[PDB]
Amino acid sequence: QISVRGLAGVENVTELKKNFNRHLHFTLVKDRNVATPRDYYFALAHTVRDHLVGRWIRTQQHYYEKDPKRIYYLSLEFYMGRTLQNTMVNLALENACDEATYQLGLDMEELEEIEEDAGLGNGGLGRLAACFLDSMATLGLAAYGYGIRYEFGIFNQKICGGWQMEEADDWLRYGNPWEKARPEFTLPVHFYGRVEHTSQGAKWVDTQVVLAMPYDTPVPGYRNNVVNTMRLWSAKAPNDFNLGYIQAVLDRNLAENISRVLYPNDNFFEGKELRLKQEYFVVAATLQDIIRRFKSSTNFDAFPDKVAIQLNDTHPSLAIPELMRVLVDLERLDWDKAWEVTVKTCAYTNHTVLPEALERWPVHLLETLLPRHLQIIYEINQRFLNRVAAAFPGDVDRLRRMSLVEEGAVKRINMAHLCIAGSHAVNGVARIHSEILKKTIFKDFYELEPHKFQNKTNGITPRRWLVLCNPGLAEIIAERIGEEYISDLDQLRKLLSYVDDEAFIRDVAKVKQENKLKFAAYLEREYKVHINPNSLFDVQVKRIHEYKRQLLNCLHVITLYNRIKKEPNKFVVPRTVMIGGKAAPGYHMAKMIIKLITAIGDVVNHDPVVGDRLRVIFLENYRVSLAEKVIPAADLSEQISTAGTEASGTGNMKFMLNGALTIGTMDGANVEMAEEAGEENFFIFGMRVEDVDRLDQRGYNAQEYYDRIPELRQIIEQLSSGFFSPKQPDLFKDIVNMLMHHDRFKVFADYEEYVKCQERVSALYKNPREWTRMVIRNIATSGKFSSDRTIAQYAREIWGVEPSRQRLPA
Amino acid sequence: QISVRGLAGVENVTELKKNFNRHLHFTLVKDRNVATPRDYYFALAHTVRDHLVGRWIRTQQHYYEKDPKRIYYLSLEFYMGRTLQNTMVNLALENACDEATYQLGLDMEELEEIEEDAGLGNGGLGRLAACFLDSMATLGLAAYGYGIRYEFGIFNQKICGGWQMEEADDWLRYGNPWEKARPEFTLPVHFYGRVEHTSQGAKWVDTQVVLAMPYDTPVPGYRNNVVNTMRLWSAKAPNDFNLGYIQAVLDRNLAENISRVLYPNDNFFEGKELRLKQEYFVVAATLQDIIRRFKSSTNFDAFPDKVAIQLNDTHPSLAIPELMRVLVDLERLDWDKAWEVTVKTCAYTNHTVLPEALERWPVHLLETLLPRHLQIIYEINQRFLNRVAAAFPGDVDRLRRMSLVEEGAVKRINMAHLCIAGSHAVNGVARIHSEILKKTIFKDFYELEPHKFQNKTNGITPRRWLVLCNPGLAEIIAERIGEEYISDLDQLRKLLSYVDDEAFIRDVAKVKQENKLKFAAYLEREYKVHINPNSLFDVQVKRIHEYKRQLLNCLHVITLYNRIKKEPNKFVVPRTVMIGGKAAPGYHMAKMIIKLITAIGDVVNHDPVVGDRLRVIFLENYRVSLAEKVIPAADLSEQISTAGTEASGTGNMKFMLNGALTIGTMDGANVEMAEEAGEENFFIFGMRVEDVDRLDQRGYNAQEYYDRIPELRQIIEQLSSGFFSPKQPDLFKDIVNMLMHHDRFKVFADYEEYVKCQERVSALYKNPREWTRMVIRNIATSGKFSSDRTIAQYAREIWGVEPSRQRLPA
Ligand SMILES: Cc1cn([C@@H]2O[C@H](CO)[C@@H](O)[C@H](O)[C@H]2O)c(=O)[nH]c1=O
Ligand SMILES: Cc1cn([C@@H]2O[C@H](CO)[C@@H](O)[C@H](O)[C@H]2O)c(=O)[nH]c1=O
Ligand SMILES: Cc1cn([C@@H]2O[C@H](CO)[C@@H](O)[C@H](O)[C@H]2O)c(=O)[nH]c1=O
Ligand SMILES: Cc1cn([C@@H]2O[C@H](CO)[C@@H](O)[C@H](O)[C@H]2O)c(=O)[nH]c1=O
Ligand SMILES: *Cc1c(COP(=O)(O)O)cnc(C)c1O
Ligand SMILES: *Cc1c(COP(=O)(O)O)cnc(C)c1O
Repeated sequence: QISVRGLAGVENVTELKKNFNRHLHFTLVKDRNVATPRDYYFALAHTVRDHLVGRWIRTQQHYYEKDPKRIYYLSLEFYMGRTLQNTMVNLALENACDEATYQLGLDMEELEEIEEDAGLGNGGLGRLAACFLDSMATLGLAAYGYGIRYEFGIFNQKICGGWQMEEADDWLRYGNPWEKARPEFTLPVHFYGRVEHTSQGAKWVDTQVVLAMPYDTPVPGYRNNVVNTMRLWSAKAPNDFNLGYIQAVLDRNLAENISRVLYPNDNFFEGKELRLKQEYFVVAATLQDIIRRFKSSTNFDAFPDKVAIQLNDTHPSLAIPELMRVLVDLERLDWDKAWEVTVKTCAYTNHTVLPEALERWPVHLLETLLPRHLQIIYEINQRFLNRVAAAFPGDVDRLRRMSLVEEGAVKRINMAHLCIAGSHAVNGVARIHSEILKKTIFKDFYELEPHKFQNKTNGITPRRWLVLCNPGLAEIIAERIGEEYISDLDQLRKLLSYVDDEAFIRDVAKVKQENKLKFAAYLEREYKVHINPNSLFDVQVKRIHEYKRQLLNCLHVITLYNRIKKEPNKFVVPRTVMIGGKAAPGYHMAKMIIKLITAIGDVVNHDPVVGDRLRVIFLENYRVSLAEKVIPAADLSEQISTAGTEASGTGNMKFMLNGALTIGTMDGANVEMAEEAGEENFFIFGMRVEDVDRLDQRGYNAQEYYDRIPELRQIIEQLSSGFFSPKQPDLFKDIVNMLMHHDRFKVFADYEEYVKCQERVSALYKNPREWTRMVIRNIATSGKFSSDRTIAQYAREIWGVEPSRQRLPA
Repeated sequence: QISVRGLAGVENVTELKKNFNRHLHFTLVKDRNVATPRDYYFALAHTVRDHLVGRWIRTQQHYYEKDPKRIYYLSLEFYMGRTLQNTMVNLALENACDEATYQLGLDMEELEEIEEDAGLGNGGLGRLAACFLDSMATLGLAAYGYGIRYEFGIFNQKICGGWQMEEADDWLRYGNPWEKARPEFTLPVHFYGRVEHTSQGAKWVDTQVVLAMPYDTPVPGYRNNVVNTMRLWSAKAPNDFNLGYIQAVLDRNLAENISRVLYPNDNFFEGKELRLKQEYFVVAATLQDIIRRFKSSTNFDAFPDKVAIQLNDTHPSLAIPELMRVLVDLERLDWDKAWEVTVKTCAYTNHTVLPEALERWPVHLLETLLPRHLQIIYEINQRFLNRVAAAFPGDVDRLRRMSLVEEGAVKRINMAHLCIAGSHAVNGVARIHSEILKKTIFKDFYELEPHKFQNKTNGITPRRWLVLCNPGLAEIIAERIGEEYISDLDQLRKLLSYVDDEAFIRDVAKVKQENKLKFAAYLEREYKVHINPNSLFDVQVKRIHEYKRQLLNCLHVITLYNRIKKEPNKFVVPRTVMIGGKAAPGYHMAKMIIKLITAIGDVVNHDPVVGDRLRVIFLENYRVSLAEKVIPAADLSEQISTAGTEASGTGNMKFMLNGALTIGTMDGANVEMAEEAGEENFFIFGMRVEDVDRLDQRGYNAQEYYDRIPELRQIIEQLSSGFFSPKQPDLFKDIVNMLMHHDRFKVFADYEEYVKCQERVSALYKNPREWTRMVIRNIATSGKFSSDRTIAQYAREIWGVEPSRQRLPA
């Protein structure tokens, strides 16, 4: 059909068809008379999977032969989404499979919709790991992703009566064709017990054992025949576990609960024991696997030359003391030598400055669950503080500020401090974020070891986020500059010479319209809701959180509604406001925000006077697969976090690459995006980080804005009086109270400039040609945000390895 | 290699090899450089499995087309054992696979030892179901086995310090290549709730729902291209289950625990709630599946003409009231019509007369868990008793004796009475057992409905129990009479004309010697224990239970030991006494018996004076795979249960078919075996059922035997004084006390005749030629004990269907 989707050769199509029929028969044990669409999806999945195996086996054999330095990316989250289309894209099998299935009388798109998302993540942090795996494979790095195979991923979100309802994500119900269980590589992990100090060294004894069984999933690079591995551990009880008889067998669940479910929190630390067990479980199994592979290549001096461990936030921070435990207690290295190896091996990536999101574990928890690790952490702290004391003699407050151990009600271990002390590199995820780290929360550390601090601006993979989800745009682009940009996104800059090209301007606008039509149809198909495809698609999709300020968006929507009701026969650019995202189960304010959004829609969407000029829709169950549908259809991307709170953001990059203009604050990567495209091509508004600090020093008083802005006052009175909740007048009292008395994110402070900026957006939308030319300027300068660029920087500046675009013999 | 193992054609061997390499690559994702023996086993299993699929699909399509009457065998146990070799045997692929693997540089026998036993049963009852499935497929019956897919089967038995230790049987750890999950056919099962009586009919509401997911396993008939299905249900929690959030997800285990583990009791009823849930779970899911298939063929009058439900004991007895519930409550049939259909559809098989083994559920349990079923059971009882009252006016005691409801401390439901009332056929499993049923426990029922009572003597499949485990014997037999006997065991009678054939006598004896050498080697391989292959192999393998009297065997062993110590230089036929079997975890006396056996061995096996003249070995972890090894190597089969307690026995039949002579009581099938071979060719001893009754009427006093038998007295004094337990003098006080004061099984009463009979056995063993001729007379008359004969009788006399030996086009 389209160029970028590969060739549909005569031989290959014939081959695909026979293997499809083979799997349907032998693998699924069905015939065309009883097979259902799901049966067909699996037949196709196994057929495509077969094409991965050969490359997968030789890639791993290749690394064994050449023995390059290995990169281990440790993360408690891998937000993978669907795998079928992505695999076809990277193997250049899309058109061939589309043709083969077509000839078999099947619609491949219909089959792709049957696959369950691998929702092993919460949002940005988990998606970043997924994009990174893709880029590492595309750049020929010998990388391995290590995590946990959660039986239940992020919950499926249902909206009932305008409220969020959660239901288990039983994603493995029908089986996972992509994974390969490797029970032969099962490893033991220890918990509890006590420490015994003998003649030579300490010993961790009387521990409870839980087995870690690995499941391997292939990670194909883009058309380079490289297939890396993502290894996820599953918890298994030993067979002598607890060994009345029946009860002993049933109690095995206690041990296996470790890999049962993903904690649904985003940017919020919950110090639960089960979460701590998950963190140590992944770290303990992974390190044994790493050391085993290292020895199968005694000389731990070369360990840092053959191994790089990247910590995705502090979740896997226990890798530092676990590595020390193994080297000191088991391998018998002297402390100093062990510490040198550990620091040169580990690197830490920070993703937030919000205090409530930082991991600070109570000492009594570590004391009971991991007694040996607590001792090692105290020793690390002692030696670290001696260094601080020697560098800043007499600065006693610095000593208490930098300590890994926090004193107070209950003593806690600051995992971020542990990571900085035990890593040779610490990085932020966007320039402004990395600078804030050095000026605020990690200032003392930066002054002690300035060389450790770096920046690695985030990125997204252009395979899934352009070619896969927006083939139409990928096609018209390839028509002008070729296909090389797919693995070298900087080439998009060549599109600048087409900004005045009437043919291109028309094609870009046509693709957007088609995407919007397709999405508008989807909304009626699976959700039954009518929308006007000619309206401006205003969307904000991301997890629900006060710092992301979905509430500011709500204030604007209500403002637009009140303005229409005031002057009904006045023309206004039609808009479809879409907001989607999940709220953590115990995050009350976040759940109230969801209810507010649906409540607004209930009023706005049924007001005769408004007509099709304004619609407010809440996108249910936002996840990777849904993102791939709504992002290509967006006109306006809402990135309005309070300046200084969104470390980077990545959804913002996905919208920019897909033809949507951005309205946002100078926060996270928004700053670099505007810098790349030019501020004139971005809709920037609101307080800058410096402005927020000035307001805090002075004291934020929301009452002042309420008193000076009539339109704002009206909205607050509508909320308090029950205008949006007739049957429950005080339903939103908590929201009004927070906004008026304890809003940490200054929603009112950016209200005026936001509304004004939104007016400028509507003004531009009225001029199709100029709107599209600005879009072209954005797409053309989005190259810097490819995760390929990000990974190349990690490789050269942190891991010490050179990326490669060389194909492997298939 | 050998004839009965099929042809090793040039084309097929080449084909097998390429498919083996294909699976190793694509399925297991490995190469010859990293593949382990387990990897090779799986490659072979998938290769053989492929040969089953084609036949499996067409067999099921065949039944759909011809729509014959369907046979549903409901059982909570299916003791399948290994599947690889059995599949090769039934498909005539053994020699081809042996050659193909040989050419690949692999030893197939070594690979077969890697497969885990599917130990979804406890013993005889579970093994009978497995043999039956095999015979039903071989006889072309449209049969389906329905049970539960236990995550953990019968526990693995370890012997530590002479004591039984139990460990979880994690048989699915490495995956099960034979099964095929069918999540698309998942069905809901209800529990708890309450009954609501509305205008039209009652309704079961407010129930808790548990999903039943089916897993299908193919059951190949012997070389007839028929492949039936064994469908096992697995418990799954609904996704809205219990829907803090984390806890709700973890609590899903509560619902899924239903299919977690097999209750390890044998001939003993344990009224636990979880067991009741398992029983209803299998019945509820199965009946919905049956009705669904029936409708896809409104006219329930023809239901009995298209469906037959066989209840393996009372475990699935809830099928009777569940069928009534569906027909009355859901289909809206009038009670009388529904009852007619139910009775004509159901048939019940009883397997014991021991009071402690009969299921008698407390009403309060049924009341809480299955309120609607309790009501239906009371109604059934009411109408049944009205019939009894009309047939035997004024006989009030008969009414209370026959009631389904037992009064007393706590009211209970007698499930056996429920089964008789709701079934058109009730059968025992051996002639003597079926007669005892009519004269004792079911006497009142027999007098009311004599036509319902039948006998169906048990049998074993000659495929697994001869061809598979003893190819050597199968071969020399085929050499003389051909291969037809494998599916027509009665033909073995032709071997009688060879009883005086010197060549045959020599071959039979040679095969036994080779089997014994192979087993003697195995004992040193996996268990490190030296034994003399020239000694008489005396073995008793079966679950440990007081009624089976392993204790009587122990008394004989000690007697032999004391006699040797008394006259050391006197010649005695060398013996290796082997006893094996598992004890239920909470069966104290059974665990003490195991300890006694190892204790005896500890003394006997290390006494210099005894030498290699006597050895006592306890066969650890007796299971199907071990039975296939030890039975072909046995010389003497111990079947010594107290007359009237072993309903039938099946191990006895396995020994007879494999060339071992039998020493036993006139109990169960032993009676018919001796009748077939001739009492002169059997070693019968002890009390007959009539003798046991006389002793009970008079009162059994063990003291009398102790006072009159010096050798017996000596043994009891050795046990009481600590001769077999130096460090723990009173260790066996419980055993001595039971034997002397409350032995329900009269061990002492059969001691004298047993020892005398054993002397006659030793006398015959000294004459190799005559021992072997008697063996030939046994093998030649074992034809009646083929489960093919048993199933043909069930088909014609109970299910109303004709068996067929017609091949299906492959
Ligand atoms: C799961 C979760 C909870 N919370 C809040 O944490 C506060 C301090 O523990 C509580 O008082 C409040 O009720 C919670 O909704 C958040 O802010 N974000 C979150 O993701
Ligand atoms: C601590 C934390 C950060 N992040 C996000 O990680 C993304 C990838 O680095 C950033 O772009 C985004 O700004 C962050 O808020 C999450 O999603 N969950 C989290 O718990
Ligand atoms: C599991 C089990 C228990 N028991 C006995 O049941 C008796 C009555 O409940 C108990 O007093 C005794 O301690 C048990 O060992 C048996 O006989 N057979 C068995 O299979
Ligand atoms: C009640 C019951 C019977 N049986 C056996 O079933 C076999 C097959 O019918 C018989 O040969 C044998 O005599 C019985 O004791 C068991 O194994 N477990 C049991 O719980
Ligand atoms: C890209 C992505 C995110 C991150 O979006 P932000 O707006 O940066 O928070 C979260 N969820 C999904 C499903 C995503 O695809
Ligand atoms: C045949 C068999 C049984 C039944 O043996 P009996 O002596 O009749 O009780 C029990 N266990 C296994 C493993 C068997 O193969």
